[PDB]
This record gives sequence, C-alpha cells and structure tokens, in this order.
Amino acid sequence: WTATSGSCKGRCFELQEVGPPDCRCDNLCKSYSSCCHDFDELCLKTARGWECTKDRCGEVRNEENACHCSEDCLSRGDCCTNYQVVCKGESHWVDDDCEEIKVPECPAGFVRPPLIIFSVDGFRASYMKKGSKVMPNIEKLRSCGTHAPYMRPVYPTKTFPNLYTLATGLYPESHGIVGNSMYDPVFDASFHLRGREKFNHRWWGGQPLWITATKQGVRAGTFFWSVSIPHERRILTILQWLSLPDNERPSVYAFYSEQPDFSGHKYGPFGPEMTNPLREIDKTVGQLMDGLKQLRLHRCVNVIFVGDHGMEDVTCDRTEFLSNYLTNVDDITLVPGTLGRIRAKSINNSKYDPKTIIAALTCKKPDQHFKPYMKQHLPKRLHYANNRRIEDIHLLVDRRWHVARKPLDVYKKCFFQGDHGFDNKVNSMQTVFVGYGPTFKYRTKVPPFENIELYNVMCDLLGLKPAPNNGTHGSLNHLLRTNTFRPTMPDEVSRPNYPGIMYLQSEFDLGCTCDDKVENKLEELNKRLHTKGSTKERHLLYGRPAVLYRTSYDILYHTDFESGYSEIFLMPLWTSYTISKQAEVSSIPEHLTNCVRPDVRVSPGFSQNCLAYKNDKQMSYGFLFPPYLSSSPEAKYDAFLVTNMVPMYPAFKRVWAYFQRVLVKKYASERNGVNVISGPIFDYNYDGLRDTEDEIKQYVEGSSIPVPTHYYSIITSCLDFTQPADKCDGPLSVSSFILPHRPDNDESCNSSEDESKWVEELMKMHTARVRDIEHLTGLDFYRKTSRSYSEILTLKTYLHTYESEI
Ligand SMILES: *[C@@H]1O[C@H](CO)[C@@H](O[C@@H]2O[C@H](CO)[C@@H](O[C@@H]3O[C@H](CO[C@H]4O[C@H](CO)[C@@H](O)[C@H](O[C@H]5O[C@H](CO)[C@@H](O)[C@H](O)[C@@H]5O[C@H]5O[C@H](CO)[C@@H](O)[C@H](O)[C@@H]5O)[C@@H]4O)[C@@H](O)[C@H](O[C@H]4O[C@H](CO)[C@@H](O)[C@H](O)[C@@H]4O[C@H]4O[C@H](CO)[C@@H](O)[C@H](O)[C@@H]4O)[C@@H]3O)[C@H](O)[C@H]2NC(C)=O)[C@H](O)[C@H]1NC(C)=O
Ligand SMILES: NS(=O)(=O)C1CCN(C(=O)N2C[C@H]3CN(C(=O)OCc4ccc(OC(F)(F)F)cc4)C[C@@H]3C2)CC1
Ligand SMILES: [Ca+2]
Ligand SMILES: [Ca+2]
Ligand SMILES: [Cl-]
Ligand code: NA
Ligand code: NA
Ligand SMILES: [Zn+2]
Repeated sequence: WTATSGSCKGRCFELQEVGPPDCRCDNLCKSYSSCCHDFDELCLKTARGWECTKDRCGEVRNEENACHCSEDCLSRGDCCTNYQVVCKGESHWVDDDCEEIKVPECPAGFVRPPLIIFSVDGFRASYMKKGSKVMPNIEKLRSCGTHAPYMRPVYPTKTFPNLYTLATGLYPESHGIVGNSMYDPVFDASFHLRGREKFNHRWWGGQPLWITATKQGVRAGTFFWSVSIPHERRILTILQWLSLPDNERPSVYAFYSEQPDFSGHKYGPFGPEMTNPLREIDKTVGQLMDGLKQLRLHRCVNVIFVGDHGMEDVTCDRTEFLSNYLTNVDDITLVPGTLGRIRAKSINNSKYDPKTIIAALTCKKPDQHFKPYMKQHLPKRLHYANNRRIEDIHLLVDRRWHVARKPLDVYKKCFFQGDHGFDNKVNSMQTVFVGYGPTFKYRTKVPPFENIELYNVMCDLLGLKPAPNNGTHGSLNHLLRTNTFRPTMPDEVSRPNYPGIMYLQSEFDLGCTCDDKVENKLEELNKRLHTKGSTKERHLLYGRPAVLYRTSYDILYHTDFESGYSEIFLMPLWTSYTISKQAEVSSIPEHLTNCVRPDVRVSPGFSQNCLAYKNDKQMSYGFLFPPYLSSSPEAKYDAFLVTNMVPMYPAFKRVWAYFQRVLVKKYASERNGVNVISGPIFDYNYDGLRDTEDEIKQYVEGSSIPVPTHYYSIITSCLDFTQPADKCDGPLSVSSFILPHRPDNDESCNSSEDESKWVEELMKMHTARVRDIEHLTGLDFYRKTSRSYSEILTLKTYLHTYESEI
C-alpha cells in the first residue's frame, strides 16, 4: 500500500528513498506504483520542450516550463542545456577545439572530480567507426579522451548481467544475475525482465558502485531510471543535482539509454532505421556536455561512455527446435533464445536423465547451430558455472541463431531482426568504452579490455577502496593520467626444494621399464650442469612461477625444460620450456615408445607408477615436456622421466599430441620462438579456483594419482617478432588455453577426421587469460621480467580471441 496523499512539492528527484506507505518522489517511484499524486505535474514538466529559442531569452520565469531561459536560471541550476548558446553567444561543446585537461578545473567546493557514467544499451563496437558521421559529440569524446577499439562484455551478453557486472566488477556467476530470466531452486523463485520479483534484493549479490561509494562517504545519484522519464529530463535532473550545495551533491551519477538496443532488435544492427537512434543518442551527449559547460564543469567531470553488449542479425527463420531432437520434449523446461538452459519440468519425475538429453542433442545434424554442454565443461573463459541459478545443461548457440523448445513458441508467444546474448568473444557482441576528463589520458588509444575491469577504475576515479571483485586491479592503469593503483606482487607462500640425486634405481618398484641401459668426462660433466640448472635461463624466461599456497614441491632442472614438481599431487604444477624458430621436431624412437624412467631426485613414495596406468583401463598418460622437441637423442631420455608424466585419457591424448608435435613448432616458426609453460588444473567444483587435495573426485585407479579436469599452456614470445623469444628487449605477447581433460571428443563433431581438421578449432574455443590459469592453479607467473608490473597485469588479462578484425 502507498498513501499517495503526500506531495512532491520541492522534492522532485529526491536522493533518499522514503519508506512506504509514504509516497515517493524519487526517480524509481514510477516503477513501484508509488509516486505522489502530483509527481507528473511537478516533476515531469514538458511545457515548451527542451531548448531555448531567441524569443525565450530573458523571459520572466514561468515555473511550468520544462526548462528555463530566464536570467536567474544558471543560479537556479535549471536552464535548458542550450541556454548560453542561444541567449549568451556561447558555442556548443562539440564546436570547441579539443584541449588537454591536465588538471581538474572545478568550481570551489568540489572535493573531487564528479564521475558520470553514460551507458547505452546495445551499442556495438563497430558503431564508433560506422556511425561516426552522425555522432559528432561521441566522436569528440572518443578522439579527445581515452578509448579502446572495443570492450568485451560478460557472458551471457544480455543487459542485466552486463550492467550489474559493470557495477560490481564480478562475473555473473558471482553477482547472481546469470540471465535475463532465472529460477533459483533454494528460494523457489523466478526472476523475469518484466515484473516485480526482480526488485527483491536477494537476486543482487556483490557490492555495486553506489553502495561502495555510500559506505565510504561518497554520495551517489540514483542509477536506475524509470522507462517513462524521457532522456532530456534525465540529463536535466543530473545537471540539477550537480548544482546542489557541497554537502548534498553526489560525486557519482549514471545515465542510461535503452537505445540503440531497442531499434536494433526491430531492424538489425545495421538497418537503415538505425541512423536515427544513433543521431538521437549523440544529441543527448551534446546536451550533457553543453549543460556541463554552462555549469563550468566540462573540464572537471570524468565522463565514461560505455555499452553493455552489441547486437547481431538474428531472424525467426534461424531457430533450432529441441522438438526436432528430443522425443521427451514436454518433460523439460528450456530458457530459450541466444543461449539455452535446460532443467527437468518436474523434480518429481525420476525418469528424467541429463545424460540422454545431452546425447540426443550432440552432433545430430550436419550444420547443427547449437552445441550442448554440461556447465562444468563450458570454456573456462566464460566463468559460467558456479551458481545454483545456472542449469546443469547449457546450449551454446551459434551467432545469428536462436534455440527454442517447439515451433509454437516462435509464432505464438517475423518480428525481430536483431538480438544478442551469444558467447562474449563474438565480434558482433563487443561494445564500447570511452573515458574523458581530467583523470583520463589525452588522445590515447588503449587495447581492448573486459568490462569486469571497470569497477576498480571507477573506484580509483572516486578515491574508493573497491570491494573484492574479479578485475585485476592495476591492469587498467594505462587508461589514467593520475589516481593509478600501484599493487605489489603477491608474496610467495611455499619455497621449493632443490633435490639432488638421492635414490638408487633399484629402490623403485613402479612397474615401469625403459630401454635405456646403453652407455667420458665430456658429456658427464655436461649432464651434471644441466641437472643443476645451467640452461635454466633459456627455458625459464620470466622467472619461476610463485606458489601462492602452502604445499610441498621440488624444482627439477633438465637440458630442455624445468619443472616445479608437486610431491602432493605427484606431478608438476608447471613445466617450462623454450622452442626456438630453429628447433627441430623428432619422433619417439621405436625402442622408447613405452619407456618411463624413475627420477633419482624424487622418492618412490612421491612418484607415480606405471602399474596404476596398466590396471586403469580408461586412463593412459602423456608428458608435459614433449619427447618430440628434445634437443638431442641424449636429452630425450629426460622427457620420459616419471616426474614429467601426467594422466591422460586416450581421447585427450589425440588433442595433446597434435598440440605438442605440430602446433608448438608452428607457433615457434610464426612467432620467432616461443616459451611454453604447461601443467594440470584441478577444478572439480567448477568455481574457477584451484582445488585442494580433498576436493579431487577422480584418481588413476588403485592409486593416489589425481586426475586433472583440465590442461593449460601459456605461450609467450616477443611482441616485436623480429626479436627471438629468448632475447626479447621489450613488451611480450601471449596466448593461453585451458583444455578440458575429457574421455571422449564429443565436443568436436569432426573428431573422426585427422587432428588437422578439428584440434586447433577446439583449442581456440578454449582460449584463456593467464589470469584464469592463475586462479585455477594458485600460481603467479611473469615474476621476473624487465617490464613494469602494471604492464604485466595487462598482459595477464589479455585474451587471444581468434575473431577477425572489428
Ligand atoms: C570473483 O570474485 C569474487 C569476489 O571476491 C570471488 O568470490 C568470493 O569467493 C570466496 C571464496 O569462495 C567466497 O568466500 C566465502 O564466503 C562465505 C561467506 O559468504 C557470504 O558473505 C560474502 C561477503 O559479504 C558475500 O559476498 C557472499 O555472497 C554470495 O552468496 C550470496 C547468497 O548465496 C549471493 O547473494 C552472492 O551472489 C554470492 O554468491 C556467490 O558466491 C557463493 C559462495 O560464497 C556461491 O555459493 C554462489 O554460487 C555465488 O557464486 C555470502 O553472502 C564463507 O562462508 C566461506 O567460508 C567457507 O569456506 C572456507 C574455506 O576457506 C572455510 O574457512 C569456512 O569454514 C567456510 O566453510 C564452511 O562452509 C562450507 C560451505 O557451506 C562447508 O563445506 C564447510 O564445512 C564449512 O561449514 C568463504 O570464505 C566469497 O563469498 C565470494 N564472494 C562473492 C561475492 O561471490 C570469486 O572467487 C572470484 N572468481 C574467480 C574465478 O576468481
Ligand atoms: N519494465 S519493462 O519496461 O517491462 C522492462 C524493465 C527492465 N528493462 C531493462 O532492460 N532495464 C531497465 C533499465 C533502467 N536502468 C538504468 O537506468 O541503468 C542505469 C545504469 C545501470 C548500471 C550502471 O552501472 C555502472 F555502475 F555504471 F557501471 C550504470 C547505470 C538499466 C535497466 C535495464 C527492460 C524493460
Ligand atoms: Ca542491453
Ligand atoms: Ca575449484
Ligand atoms: Cl537469459
Ligand atoms: Na590404462
Ligand atoms: Na566427436
Ligand atoms: Zn536487447
């Protein structure tokens, strides 16, 4: 109940929300059916429109007008945004030449440069270039300020998940807004785009920027604007708030526009009808900047122009129907569209089986336009699994397509020509970032970056300590003139042991054999040096990774590679090696095919054994440093050490062998040498974080050898490829992956073909940031380079996407 008998007189767009049944006058009351009776009359005035004209100049104040052109309007803070232009011979902000803002130029009483976040829905990255002719205000922000060619949204590339990721710095799986539609089984409650349940606070996790600000004594404007408040009024309201006395005035503000998304759905991302919405957005930016100029704030305020996701061409005729695959179609609930989420229709139905549903959805049709996944098997880069609201069964839909349960859902629910929600690496889903103001750099282009990073920077801009989040604080220091965040490297927690030769061959009873007993102070003194680390400078280019958790491990040196061997998990945490452009690929000699050799530096009790692999009929083994890339016949024996061995399903060995035999050398040829760090990952609870020993669900049969869920590789070289990887004097270049360690290749529909037709495609899908690997392993890489730490943080957040040019 709301007793709408109170009055909005003097309270229009009040910043504090009064508790019902008192009538509200804040910019959210419309959404709650709770505004006072006179809200429209007093607060949403429209008389005379939004612009001054020559004849309105110097007028007698008429409080009925939407905005004002009387002499007192500046001190009242309520002129139309073009007042000084029309009436005082001033120029529009866009017509003024760009001039560097070296320091904030603020009116007295401003404690800090205000931040204004100008967010636009569905603003695809390529609009900056393709619509530049009709967006002069935005183009001036872009060219004069700091801009990225695009900004990567989070998956799914829908509105609420992305705006709330912008606000919190968190992945959707952590903030809880995992789609536009959700069922939470603990609450037994549903979240819907239209409706009231979405307002309940239990949906919204983490700590968004406005709460972070408020708790730290920085006042915030309201972030949410009710749909019926027009854009002009939103701008005028912000400008009025900026005229409040110092003690009442917020330092952070948001504007939101439902365009160009709204039209993009109806007309497609590049429909000719799209020119008008882009023009109108630009005019709104113009009004803000002219309004700030009138208030003398245009060289004081930091402005962020940011989108939530892009827009793709999608029509009704490109819909896959689950009724063309499943017999049991009515026993399931599907969340449909540009992704799919499946669960049982009834929890009382014990005939429901996810395994048979996945199977009936797998590679069933030649050009099938979605791929089914159990959520823990999705690419780790999506970070889309660790939430009870994310259904166990997921469909990744190809760009340009939809999935639906049955045809009736599509024609009884062509209308639309555009949609979004696809994999966040898809070019059409990319969106925009521009930063303009005293705290941003001048005329500066920065590399593309993820929207999870912005919360940290917005906190930096407001002098706030960010709540714990998924950004990597410092990775975006290069956007900022000042207010940078200068992190220290994490402290290493566990120091390695450096074992020498401590065990005789006969102490080992591992059931392993090698044809190696084939026998000189030349190469004998030489091999001792290699085991002591004499080539370590070649194979360990960026220092050894730090171990950020308590564990027991040994550094093992070899001619061709170096490893950090875990005595707890019985295998390396990491293996590091460098392959030059000149390196040659050799095969495994016939006599060495099944050779496995005890490591005399490492006790039998802390070793794997070959008998366990023999007895385990599902599990085979591979090697982290590949025997194919050995530098010499003698060095090759090192690659068969039991300490270089890891458990691998035969299906996965197909993938791994092709990577090691074919792809590493291809990369070294293309990149002028590469340094490779590979290792296992254990993430059985799919939280994107390293498992402890007691979280491991699978071991090699009859043993304490844990089975990795994933294998990673980090591949590093010189950004200036005229320099070899091992002699690089400047910035680095990286690509990484986290491959799921699966006992089948069902993910790859062409896997019956030669690895050359399907393996690289799989690896591209599972591209990763070094940072993702850090989380999954408790390791910290690039500890010893000649590069600044912030530059290394940027490198660690880099994602190689394999998409064409934007
Ligand atoms: C991205 O960044 C984020 C943010 O930094 C990282 O997420 C953090 O990870 C931490 C480690 O997992 C986690 O810490 C746990 O917090 C527990 C208390 O949590 C509450 O309080 C915090 C702080 O205010 C709050 O943020 C939490 O909010 C979560 O849950 C609510 C309600 O469900 C949601 O509204 C909200 O969206 C958020 O949900 C997300 O996180 C939870 C996990 O917390 C998931 O379950 C959800 O799916 C969703 O993703 C909470 O309100 C604390 O109790 C934990 O401590 C347990 O474990 C430690 C182990 O060290 C142990 O010492 C304790 O004894 C305790 O164990 C006991 O509980 C176990 C399970 O009940 C039980 O098995 C044991 O026997 C014991 O009884 C733990 O410290 C932190 O909460 C989240 N924060 C957020 C916001 O998500 C995230 O890791 C990053 N991702 C990547 C890839 O890097
Ligand atoms: N009610 S409805 O019309 O049926 C339905 C309602 C929900 N709707 C719908 O998509 N949204 C209604 C819109 C009003 N919001 C808004 O003002 O957002 C501003 C904002 C948000 C986050 C920000 O994050 C930060 F911190 F800056 F990084 C900043 C600014 C966005 C809402 C999405 C779809 C239509
Ligand atoms: Ca949107
Ligand atoms: Ca884990
Ligand atoms: Cl959704
Ligand atoms: Na086996
Ligand atoms: Na297959
Ligand atoms: Zn949309």
